[PDB]
Amino acid sequence: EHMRSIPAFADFQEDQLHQQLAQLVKWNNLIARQDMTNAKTIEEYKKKRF
Amino acid sequence: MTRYVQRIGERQQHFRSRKKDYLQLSKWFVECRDSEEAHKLSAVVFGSMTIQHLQLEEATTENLHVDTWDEAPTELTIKPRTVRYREKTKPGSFNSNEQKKKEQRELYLKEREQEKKLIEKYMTQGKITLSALSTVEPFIRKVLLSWIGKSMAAKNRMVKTDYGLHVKVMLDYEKTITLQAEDGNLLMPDATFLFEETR
Amino acid sequence: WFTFVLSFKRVNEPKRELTNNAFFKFSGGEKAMAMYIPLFTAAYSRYKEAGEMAPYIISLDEAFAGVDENNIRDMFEVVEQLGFNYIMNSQALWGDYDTISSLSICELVRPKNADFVTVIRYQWDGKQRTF
Amino acid sequence: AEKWVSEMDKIMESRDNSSGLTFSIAWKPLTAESEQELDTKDLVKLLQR
Amino acid sequence: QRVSPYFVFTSLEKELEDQKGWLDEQDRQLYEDIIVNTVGVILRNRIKRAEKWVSEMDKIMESRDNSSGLTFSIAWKPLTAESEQELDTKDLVKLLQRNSKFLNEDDLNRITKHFQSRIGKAKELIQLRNEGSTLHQVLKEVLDYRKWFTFVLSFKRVNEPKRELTNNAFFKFSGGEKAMAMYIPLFTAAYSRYKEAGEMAPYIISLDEAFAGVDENNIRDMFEVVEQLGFNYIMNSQALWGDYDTISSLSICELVRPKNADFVTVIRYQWDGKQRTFVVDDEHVEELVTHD
Amino acid sequence: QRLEHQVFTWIEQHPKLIFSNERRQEIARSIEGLYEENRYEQVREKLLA
Amino acid sequence: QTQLFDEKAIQGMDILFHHYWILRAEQPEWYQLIREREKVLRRYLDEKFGLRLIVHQHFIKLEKIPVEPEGWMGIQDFQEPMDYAIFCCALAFLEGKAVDEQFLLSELCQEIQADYPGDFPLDWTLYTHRKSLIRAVKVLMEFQLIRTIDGDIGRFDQNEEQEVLYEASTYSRYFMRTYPDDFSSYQHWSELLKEDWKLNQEDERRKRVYRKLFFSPGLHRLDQQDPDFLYIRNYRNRLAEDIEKHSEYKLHVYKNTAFLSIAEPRQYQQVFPNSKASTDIILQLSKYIHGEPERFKANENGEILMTEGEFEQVVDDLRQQFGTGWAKYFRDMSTKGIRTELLRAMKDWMMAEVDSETSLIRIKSLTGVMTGEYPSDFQTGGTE
Amino acid sequence: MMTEAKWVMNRAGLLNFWYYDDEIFPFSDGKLLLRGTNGSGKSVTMQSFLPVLLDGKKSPDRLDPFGSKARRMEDYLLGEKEVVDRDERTGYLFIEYKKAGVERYITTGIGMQAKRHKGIKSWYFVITDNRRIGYDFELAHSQLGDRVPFSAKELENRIGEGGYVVHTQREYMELVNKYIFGFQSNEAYEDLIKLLIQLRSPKLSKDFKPTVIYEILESALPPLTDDELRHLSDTIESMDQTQQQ
Amino acid sequence: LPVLLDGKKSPDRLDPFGSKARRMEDYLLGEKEVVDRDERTGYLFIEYK
Repeated sequence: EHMRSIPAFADFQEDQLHQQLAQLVKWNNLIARQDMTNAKTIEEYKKKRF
Repeated sequence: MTRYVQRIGERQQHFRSRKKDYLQLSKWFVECRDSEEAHKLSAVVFGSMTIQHLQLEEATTENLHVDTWDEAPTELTIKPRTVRYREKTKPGSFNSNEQKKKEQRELYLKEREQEKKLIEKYMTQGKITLSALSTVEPFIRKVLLSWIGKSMAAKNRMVKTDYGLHVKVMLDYEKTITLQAEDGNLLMPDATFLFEETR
Repeated sequence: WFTFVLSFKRVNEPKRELTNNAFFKFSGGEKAMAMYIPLFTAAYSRYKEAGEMAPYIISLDEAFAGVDENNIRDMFEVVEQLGFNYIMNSQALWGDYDTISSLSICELVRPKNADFVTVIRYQWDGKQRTF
Repeated sequence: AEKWVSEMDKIMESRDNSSGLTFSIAWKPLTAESEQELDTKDLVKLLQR
Repeated sequence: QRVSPYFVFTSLEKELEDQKGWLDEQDRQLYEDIIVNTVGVILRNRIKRAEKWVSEMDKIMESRDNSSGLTFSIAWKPLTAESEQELDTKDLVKLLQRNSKFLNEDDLNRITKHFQSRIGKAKELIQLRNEGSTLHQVLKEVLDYRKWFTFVLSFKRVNEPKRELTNNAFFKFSGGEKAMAMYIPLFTAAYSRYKEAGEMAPYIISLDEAFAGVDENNIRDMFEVVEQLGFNYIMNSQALWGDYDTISSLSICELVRPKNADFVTVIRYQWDGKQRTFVVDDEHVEELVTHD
Repeated sequence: QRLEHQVFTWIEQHPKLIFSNERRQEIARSIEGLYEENRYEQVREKLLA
Repeated sequence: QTQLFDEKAIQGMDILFHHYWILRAEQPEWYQLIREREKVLRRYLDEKFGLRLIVHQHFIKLEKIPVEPEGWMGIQDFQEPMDYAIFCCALAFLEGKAVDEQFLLSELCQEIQADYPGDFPLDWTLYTHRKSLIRAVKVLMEFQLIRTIDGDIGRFDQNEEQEVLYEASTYSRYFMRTYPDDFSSYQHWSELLKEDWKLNQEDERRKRVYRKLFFSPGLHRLDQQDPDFLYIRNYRNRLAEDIEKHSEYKLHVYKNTAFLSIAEPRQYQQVFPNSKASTDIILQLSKYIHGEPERFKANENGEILMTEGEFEQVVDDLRQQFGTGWAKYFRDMSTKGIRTELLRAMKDWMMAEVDSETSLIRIKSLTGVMTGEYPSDFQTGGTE
Repeated sequence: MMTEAKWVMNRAGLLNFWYYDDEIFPFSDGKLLLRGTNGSGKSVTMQSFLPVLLDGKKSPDRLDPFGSKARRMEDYLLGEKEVVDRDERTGYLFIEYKKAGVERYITTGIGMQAKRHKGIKSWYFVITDNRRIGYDFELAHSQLGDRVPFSAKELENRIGEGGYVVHTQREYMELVNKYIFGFQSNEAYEDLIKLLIQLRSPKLSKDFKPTVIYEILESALPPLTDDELRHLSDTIESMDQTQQQ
Repeated sequence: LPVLLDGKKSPDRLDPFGSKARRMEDYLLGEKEVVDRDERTGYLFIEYK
């Protein structure tokens, strides 16, 4: 959302976003963990959203 | 954090189970060939969510030796299940008794107008004395007794007619006077009264 | 060991037991009559236990709570019929009731809870309507 | 006590009232729970000796 | 599982060894102190607000003059405990009222000590109350500050000493004065409360048969007080007519449904401070005239 | 019910007509019992009456 | 601190009775109030009934165990044994879910199908099977055993692929009372009663009578020499005094039946008569039976005997007199359908039983307690 | 001068409630003084208006003078069975506010349906568009015969457009606070009303010495909300449980 | 009454049941709090004809 709000990345691809996130974590730059509780749409319950 | 340490303790000390029990009961429900039997069995398992009983109006004779057919039964009037009488879901009208309410106010105010005319008859240039009225109406007797009570209870010597006409009381106590009316006689000390300008 | 049971019979009705529901069906005057005549009859019988010259006395404070103006008239007729000698007090009652053969009154005034009391005296004789 | 309530009942029934409502009173003896007890009325019956 | 005693003994040895490493009493005390300290600050905030409220109550009772030659004032203050086994709340309260400016690390430690004593008292209460009520209830009782302080109502007649309102002191009042003393706290509470309210609020009160017995002059005075405060009210009575000159204007309604009759008849009067006419309500009279 | 609303809006559209309250209740009732008691014909028959 | 049985105790008792159990999160006021008298109530329950009541932090439940289970007692929303079987399977599933765990409806269907212990398989492709599971899930959600917010199973009705996201709530653990032995030793449900009464040997008869009286609208005399009914006669009076002090009821006793009446039923209470028309027709039938005691001879047990044919004639006769005022639902239904429904209904309220084989109808005297009719001006307008 | 513009109460109606067939009462400015023999409803009436009409809680305790649960509001709505042979009614209560120093009126009223020992509905409403019941708005259409009180649906449509209609006491109370009272919290409004019930309770008229007042005041002070104790108690209970384990 | 019938002035004779809520001492003296009169000497007499 906020990358697209910045004009430089209005066309930001979210698959590329998650690729970049995984690369950063792999680059010892970020952390993440799957959400355990907060599902509202069944898809959220499915998708292990980090 | 404290919760987690507490959880470690409970993990050490906890854990029960009852699942398999369900399975025998489910199998029994398989054997339940009719749903009434099944309801009965379920009631065995858990019991009734509620209870069944009938409403009545009053107690009856406690003849243990007699049965209902001998008894006169509880005859009921049944709101017909047809609109053919009146079968209602939407609200009803208020009776609109404006006639009766107007009549009631009229009659009440007319009684009070009679009482007001009576008080006026007894307002002698705005003063009243109990001894001068040794013969009195029942209403005026009660009004004057209320005046005595109001003036003596309230050291302010204030007194009120129900119409808003205020009254302040002049007093004197060495007397024995009698008061006659439709109901009974009373022997009392005397008092004097004057009217104020809250008219 | 025992319990008390009251029974009520409205005119031409079957005997019963004086439950709350039968009470609610009463009118104000019937209600007052049922509650207080029994009590004063209890006092009367107790006095029957008493000697011959005893004045059968009863009392009431805030006399005749929840009773209609008519049966209060009735109460003083009933009292006369029974012959009680009584000392009653009441905040609103005035004792000016035709059924009273005779009755002295006194008014105590102390509104200010201060420690003075003002005393007014009266008397009443009633004119029971002989027809 | 029986004498008191008996005289009570006689008085209450004899005198008629302005309300048209008549009152009568009685003492109900409790009933025995197990057969080792007496109904209180019967107990009083025996007790009168 | 069903295992031999050797396995269970070994398992318990390892587990007790692991479980024993989780915690230490010092960390327990530290955590308890830091949370209790923030709770203590919260309690301080509640005490300060309540103190301002009591100041307002006294201010409102003091800021007018009553026809009886009397002025009222109310006061709040912490009581002294029965004994020091309860560490008397008055010391802690003194510390709490102590200006932050005047505060110092020693006083902070003392306040924390007081809280520590209270938590120990809470646990002991848990043991004595074997009823099994949760620690939350015992805490909510031990720390409820409203029980720690007490009110003292006071009146100062013209050129007479200010006094504390004990029952006996209540008796020193005249009858009307007694009525004011009893029925003023209510007005001052409901008026301060409305002052707490927004700018839309109408100052409402409701009096139920009040003052039956009070001499016409004094109920007059009661209405004078209500006038001074500026209340709007709905009052009901069996004999009260509301023709007292302190009432600037007023509407009196008489209910009628006599003898069990099933319809209620409303007879609407009016008042203007001097006279009470018979009102035929204007708008509804015109409505009766028009609708047909 | 909506048709009933329309019916009494058809009534309420002719102010020169003094449909008393009783006839209005009659109409109300006749509508309330449609096809269980009386077909529409008895309703519009009374309206036409 | 000395509590006494007052309006509050009666209200708490009634709330416990007329609901399966009370949940703290929704009825906190009732829970606290009940808790306040819980002391007097436990003693009292033991004294009169001998029933146990477990009150814990999240809920309170009264194990209303009947003396002899009856069809109406069970969860009425359920209509087949299969519904109960699916309910039990759902319970097993909740045994498989940790507290506050979230599971999909599809997973629940799959595990229930896998575990289902019957010989004849459960298939989710059918409509009826899906309806049974949906009813089970609705009852589950009613007790907050499982919470539900995403979608609505009702679409599952017409779309088996439908999905919803459910969350297993804490109450699943505590829902069912305890069965202290090896449950398998309870080879048949009758063995459960032998447990509850090995626990109630002390003055078993009084507790039996109290349970029978309080649960059922009435208690029917087994025969002319029923020991229980003689027992009831011996302590009818002490029961009446206790009942007047302690409850809404007013006792009635007859030669072949005994029952409790209730004077003022609240919103939450269940009572007969009620809105359902079938009670009205039952009452009309009661009056018709009352009107011919000699043709329909009440037998010694207070019962009135009629054959299915005789009953069908009666139903036709009733449709003739009062049928004009019946709802179009019954007016439009054949005699035999009305017969089946009314007889099931009358069984639910224990008014009568239909012998399956000989078709004999036994109408209990409790049926004869009450009779009903339409207001006279309409009765003359309908069928004078 | 005033602040933003204070409300004033001048009118009060009833419609088919109890024996109150169709009654209304004007207030001089914001003041009114009912009178009549005891047991006639001068109290039931006042209780229905205040603080009942202020928040909408209708449980027996608010109406009941003893504070017990002897008689419900429903009983009043339906009336004594010995007098009215009915087990279903629909009653309307309402008050009509005017903004002091302005010509703006906000109305608030309750609509109830009760069936003798069969269950009581309730719906609340508040009008804020300056419509007045009885001058440019009405509550009972004469259609179908005489004046008939609006049923829930017609009233919901008619107010819904110009004012709000709500079906839960909480929401109604929040609305009333938001518009009329402007309390800095809904809880504070509830506590004020709690104080008001005590103010109204008749022990005042009866008991005359101070120690009653001290208990009343002490009860007026706002206590510890469960959250603040909740954190500490939860932590301490968990820690002591761990120690015991 | 009934105090002057026999003379038992104890609170049980004053209270409608027998409680000690209100006491004879204040009745003789005048209430405790309202007045400082901790001592007095008095007489009470009724006359019968």
